[PDB]
Amino acid sequence: RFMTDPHAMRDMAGRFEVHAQTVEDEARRMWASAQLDTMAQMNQAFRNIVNMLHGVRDGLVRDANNYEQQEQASQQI
Amino acid sequence: AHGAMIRAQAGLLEAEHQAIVRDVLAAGDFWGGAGSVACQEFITQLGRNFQVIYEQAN
Repeated sequence: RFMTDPHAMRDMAGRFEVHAQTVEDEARRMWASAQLDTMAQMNQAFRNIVNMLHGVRDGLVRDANNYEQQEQASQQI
Repeated sequence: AHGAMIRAQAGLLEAEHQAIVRDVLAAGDFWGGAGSVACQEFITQLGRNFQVIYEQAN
């Protein structure tokens, strides 16, 4: 299962990190093409998106760690 | 032509959106299933933000 697979979980984190990176890049270009409250709304939507993608990334990494932790906490000895 | 750029960058952003939904579906178990209300809310909130950007670009 996916959530019992530290390696798959850490791979997917990768993919989500790449999406964050892509969307950060497209935001900077897009903000540039935009040359003040409409600007705020866009800036905000962009950040919201990048944060969600950071969450999944941090969540998957945390979970991959914690699963490895559950395993070693019940073998040591 | 500065309008063309913005529209294009938007199409580009919309492709990203779609690529992310395909990955959220592939990582559906993270939210306790791809069909879980946790997953669908994530998606719904994702669309709300892309919609904002899309709108103001068009």
